[PDB]
Amino acid sequence: SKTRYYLEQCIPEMDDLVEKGLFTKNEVSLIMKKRTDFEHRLNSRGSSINDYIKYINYESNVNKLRAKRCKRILQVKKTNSLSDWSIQQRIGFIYQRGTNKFPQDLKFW
Amino acid sequence: KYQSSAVPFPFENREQYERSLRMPIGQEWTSRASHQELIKPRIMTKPGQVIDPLKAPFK
Amino acid sequence: VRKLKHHEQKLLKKVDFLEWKQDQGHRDTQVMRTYHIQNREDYHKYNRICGDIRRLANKLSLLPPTDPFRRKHEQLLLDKLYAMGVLTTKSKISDLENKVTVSAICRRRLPVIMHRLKMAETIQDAVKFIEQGHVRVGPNLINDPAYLVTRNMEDYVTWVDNSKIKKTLLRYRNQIDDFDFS
Amino acid sequence: PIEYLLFEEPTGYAVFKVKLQQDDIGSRLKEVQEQINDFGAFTKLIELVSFAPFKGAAEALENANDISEGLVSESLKAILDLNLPKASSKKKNITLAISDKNLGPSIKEEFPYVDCISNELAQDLIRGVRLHGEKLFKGLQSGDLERAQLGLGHAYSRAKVKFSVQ
Amino acid sequence: MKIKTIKRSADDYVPVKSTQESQMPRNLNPELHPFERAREYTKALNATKLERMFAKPFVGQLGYGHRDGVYAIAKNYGSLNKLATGSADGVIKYWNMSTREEFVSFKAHYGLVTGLCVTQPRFHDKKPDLKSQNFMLSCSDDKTVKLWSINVDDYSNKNNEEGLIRTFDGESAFQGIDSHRENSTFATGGAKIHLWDVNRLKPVSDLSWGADNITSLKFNQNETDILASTGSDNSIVLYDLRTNSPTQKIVQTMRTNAICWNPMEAFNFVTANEDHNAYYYDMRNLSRSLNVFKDHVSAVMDVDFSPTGDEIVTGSYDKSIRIYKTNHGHSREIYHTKRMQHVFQVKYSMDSKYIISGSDDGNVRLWRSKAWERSNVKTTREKNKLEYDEKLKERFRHMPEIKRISRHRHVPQVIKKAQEIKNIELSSIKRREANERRTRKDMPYISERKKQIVGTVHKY
Amino acid sequence: KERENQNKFERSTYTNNQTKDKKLRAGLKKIDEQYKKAVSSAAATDYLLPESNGYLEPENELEKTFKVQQSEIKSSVDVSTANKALDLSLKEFGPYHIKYAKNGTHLLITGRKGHVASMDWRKGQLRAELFLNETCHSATYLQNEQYFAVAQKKYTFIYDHEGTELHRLKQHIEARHLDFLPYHYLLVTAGETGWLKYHDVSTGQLVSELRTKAGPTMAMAQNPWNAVMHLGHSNGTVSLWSPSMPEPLVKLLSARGPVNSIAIDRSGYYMATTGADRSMKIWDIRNFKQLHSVESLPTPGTNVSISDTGLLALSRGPHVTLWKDALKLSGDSKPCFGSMGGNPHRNTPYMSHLFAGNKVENLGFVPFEDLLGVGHQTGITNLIVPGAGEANYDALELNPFETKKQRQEQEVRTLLNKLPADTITLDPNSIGSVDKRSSTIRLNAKDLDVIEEALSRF
RNA sequence: GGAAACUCAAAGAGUGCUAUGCGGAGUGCGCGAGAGCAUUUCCGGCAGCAGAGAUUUCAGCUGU
Repeated sequence: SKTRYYLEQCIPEMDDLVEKGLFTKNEVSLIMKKRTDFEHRLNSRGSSINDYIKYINYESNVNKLRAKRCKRILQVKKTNSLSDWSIQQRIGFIYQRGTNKFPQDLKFW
Repeated sequence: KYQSSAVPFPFENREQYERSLRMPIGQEWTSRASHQELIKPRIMTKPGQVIDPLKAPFK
Repeated sequence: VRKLKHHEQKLLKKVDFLEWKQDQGHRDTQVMRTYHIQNREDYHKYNRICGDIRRLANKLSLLPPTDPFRRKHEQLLLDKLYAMGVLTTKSKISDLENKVTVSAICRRRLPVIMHRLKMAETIQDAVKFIEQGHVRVGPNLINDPAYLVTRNMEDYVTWVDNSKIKKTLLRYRNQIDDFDFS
Repeated sequence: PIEYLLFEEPTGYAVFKVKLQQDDIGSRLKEVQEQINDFGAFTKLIELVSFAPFKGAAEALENANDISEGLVSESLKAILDLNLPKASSKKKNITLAISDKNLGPSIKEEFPYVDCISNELAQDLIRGVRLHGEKLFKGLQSGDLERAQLGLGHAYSRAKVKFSVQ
Repeated sequence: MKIKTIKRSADDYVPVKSTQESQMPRNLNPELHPFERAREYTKALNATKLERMFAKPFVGQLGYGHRDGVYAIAKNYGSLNKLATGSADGVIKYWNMSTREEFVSFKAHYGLVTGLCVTQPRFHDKKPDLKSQNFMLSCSDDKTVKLWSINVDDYSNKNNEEGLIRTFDGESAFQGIDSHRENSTFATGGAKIHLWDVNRLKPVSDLSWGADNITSLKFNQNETDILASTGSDNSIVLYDLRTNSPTQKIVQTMRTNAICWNPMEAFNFVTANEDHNAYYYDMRNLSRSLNVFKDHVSAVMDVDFSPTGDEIVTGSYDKSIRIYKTNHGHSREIYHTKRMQHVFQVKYSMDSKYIISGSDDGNVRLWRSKAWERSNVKTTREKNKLEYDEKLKERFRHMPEIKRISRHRHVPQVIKKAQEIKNIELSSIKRREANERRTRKDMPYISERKKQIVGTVHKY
Repeated sequence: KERENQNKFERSTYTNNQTKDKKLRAGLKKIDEQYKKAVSSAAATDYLLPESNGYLEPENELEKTFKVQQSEIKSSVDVSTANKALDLSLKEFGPYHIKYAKNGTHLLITGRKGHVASMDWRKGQLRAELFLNETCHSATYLQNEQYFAVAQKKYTFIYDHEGTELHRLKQHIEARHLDFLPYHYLLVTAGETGWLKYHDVSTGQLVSELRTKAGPTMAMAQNPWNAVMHLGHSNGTVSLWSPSMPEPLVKLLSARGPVNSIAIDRSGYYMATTGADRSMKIWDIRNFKQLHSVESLPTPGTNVSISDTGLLALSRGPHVTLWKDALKLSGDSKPCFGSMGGNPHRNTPYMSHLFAGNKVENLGFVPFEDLLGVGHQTGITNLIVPGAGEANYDALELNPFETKKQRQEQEVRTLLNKLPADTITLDPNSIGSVDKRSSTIRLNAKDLDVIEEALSRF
């Protein structure tokens, strides 16, 4: 199961994002829950581009909430941590996975 | 017949041997990323191409 | 349990969940299906007796060939096993190891001699009848199928009267007399 | 060293990149000749990277004629110089895997920076990709191959035999 | 008062639709997973049992074999699936190893063929087309060296000059060949070692020390100007072609059959000599043969490295080849079959996967190197499992029943008898040496690696 | 890199309280460097485990945790768990011994008269329901729901999934307590005869006919971490045993009189025992030190069971009393019955439940839920105990959503990786060691009267 | 005693299914380049200017 490999690829950014005070563990476990479900639906069998689209949409929304709580709690534009590039680089990674798995639809392209 | 007879060659006494054997490497007791990075052989060849004798440095 | 692959079958040959070594080929199960034995442990309370008489015949053969205690007790045991009908002939003492079987001491049971003299037609039906209480040996009725018979009582195995199977077979032959109430 | 191969289909040309090389010495082994029958282990060898369909069925018949006479046609020229990387002087000559030694020298003349391989290994993974076929493309085409080669077969037969219309 | 329990919720754990895969939620607690050591020990037992039941190393021979017996084999060092093979009736062939048959064959010389290699020549009057045809060459007993073409069919750039593009002639016999892998200069061992290129029909240099023949020789794979040879003075002689001179000689006890350099270390080679062990020598300090691979019973006829540089292969005069790790000194694995006999030339294919063994009964055979692995592409769960229990066998290697299983092979009983009586006489020599060491004042300890050296010119 | 559960994730070694070889030095520094990396990246998983354990708390100063009604928590908990708290009422057959599977998936009930039923309890699924006429003392599952062994009047029988019998054991000439060592595939039996005997149930072999030399075996209990079986005889002796050596490994003397029950913590680190002296003891096991000893509980403790989160369960005849935080090493964590004048340094019990009139013959927790199945005279009851379960089960070994195909594959995987019957050891990390003899440092064959002085010389 | 199912349990075979791995730059090398080397070299800061782009985003300057 390579879904476990992706799911514990995404741990260190949320580790640093929790140890600096912007999320707490009681909700990063919730976003980890939904991320687990998304990764399973993604690299399961009989998957679909709409699953990729909703994963992209959810990760963009948690990126925007990350920036919102960054400028609200820490009152800075960024905290120069690992997270700030990580979340959009894994958005691009989702995009790359979806183009390799489904090069048909020009909408996702 | 389960504990070994002497201390094997690269080590020198039993604290060396047990400090080698102290961490299980299975995917049960260790994570998947630490699994797949803990286990990979020293050589690793690509399956179907001729291996050149190395000519480094200053090409 | 999974009809294992070739390498798994090679890596474990001695596994068998169904049939172990100490089942002895499931002979207790096989002969109790053969003779329709109701309860458990009946095979082994027969096999204890079979081992007991070969132990006693062993000790009697060990005793020397001249003394009357040995010769009287061996002809006495041979006649007792003939009178219980476990044997069929008053044969040699070698048949007390070749011929005594748990199958034979089962073969003198009530439903199997009932099927043997064609009272029922299968031993399951015989246990049906004598569990419903239709048969008797001599005067007294038999309710349990564990009553094995003697050599004497293979002749008075007959149903009770007002047994409606007796009534239906007599009315089949239309020798149904009804003054004798059956 | 087989980096690309070119597969010619009734609907159009396809060019595949080769991710992993097949083994060269044990190529007559059971466990290697069964991985070109397993699809999920044939796709560990071959990735689809381009597919130019024929525009019209007249061009389909024209390309079939040009391949049968071993010539290079212009759509084939287009897909080859789109996909194949230009090399340096003589170091690392790029390599196609085509299906015939008569198509060999013609595209060698059209592309002097390209080398053509048609050996047992090339025909091996060619017949692997022919066997699996339309499952490689994952729908990236406009055409069904059996009916397409039905029409192309009657066309090519008719044009070869000069069957009259009146 | 606040009460909450588990909320198992039956949706994250069993999928909502009947195709997507369920979670395997997972807690890496040592409290959860009870027996670490016993469980992975038994996995190591199962892995050693599985390799002992999957060790099926013989691939197949190639062609119908030779006529008299393979005495020379040369892989080509720039392509994978072809090698040249010459047998001592005179017949040399160019085998393609994919389809397992020859491209062409020839009756090359009258007597034996004693050496052959492959070449990427450079004439000064031609672009030498090394892709549509392929050149080998061979020196033999009838005082001739012949540089030979082969119309190979691997590329299809073209559409004829099959055999014997030129002949060299020598006044004495010849025994060995190898080629400087640049500038088309090759070198022959005969009654005296000659260096010549393919452009002129005379020896460009004599190179010998004195009057002793040169039984074999081999160029280097890197620092290609340097080369080694072995003469019937029981001697190793290194030559450097920049200074155009021999440069050192050691004499050992028994005669060195065949050299092979290292592809990776580039200044370590392996000599195979007639005492029943191969010697991983350095070059810069030729007084201590820095490894001795011991476990044979007869003369070790040739050897070469794997191209990965850490696993070498010896083939010997007893009817068995065996493959050694570099840093052990004992047999990793023994290959033998009943039909192979007096195996003379064993070489290692250029992808470190196959072992080509040319015997004396004619046949040349293929073997796998790792005798339990297989040669197909593997899904990553199989790759992770095989690599996992490979590492696991490696760390539980010293348990005293994993060791007996992973050490158990089946040798032919000739080799079994010879190995055990070699053991009892070696124990006897050790005991009598112990008695003399108990009494006598100064019988100094000599290392096992320094034992076989009987001399060295240029002491420092 | 902090990883607060590193103290949970470390693996200690046989130590001394620096070399000269450079290659050996760099090998060792790479080895313990990757050890630290593997420990840190293994303890970086608690972000990835799905849900936390349940709990309760007073969150006031008036009400307590133990005087909380099952009706109240069944009202305040969700519908699924409130529906899972089943209460079977079976009257005509005897007291009902309770054995769940290793996961929470099935349930085996045995009436002492004749009645054994293997059933799924989450969904109502009859798997095997049989009345065999003779008495059945206790029973258990073997490796799945597919096989269960019942200890009948004398002969121990094992049974298929649908109720057919498969083996009448000619040995195990009687039985009172069965258990199953699951990684070893060993069915272990003990009883009225002084014979602890082990049975390799895969190949159908016997393994050990161990003579106890201590009369009958009043209660046995498996240590789930080193797989030694702890028998508790009539002497008060709790002797713990391995099939490899006949002499009992370690003879604890826990209680006085007979020992009524033993229960081992799932970390292998604590042992709770009740005797007929009205006494309960908590034991360290890895150091063999009596932790603390509740003397004179007001009635003989019938059974003890410890959950998967260290949660003590004591059955006082008609009572069920559960202590949280009772398996520490302090003096606070001694389980008591009263906070004397409201003393905040006592373990007033976590929950308590008094039954009607029925003696509870065995507790037993449910593995991956927050509820314990207690078996009494007139049937079975599940009790909602909110902190009594590992929420984060590991699905690589045992799975409460396991289907048929993965059930077959998981059992054949354990059947290949069955540990042999010899490596049952007092500590599980003594297999890759060296011998205690054949000393540690290796040696590489290089080091293996004046008149008397006048009357010397003669 | 024969027959309905979404009655369940257990095995087997076939068909499928992908089964599926610090950063922009700038700075000198590597034969128009990135496939590596190496970083204070400015930045991933602040407001405004005015050119744009659908309130929030980019393009070049002042101080910083």
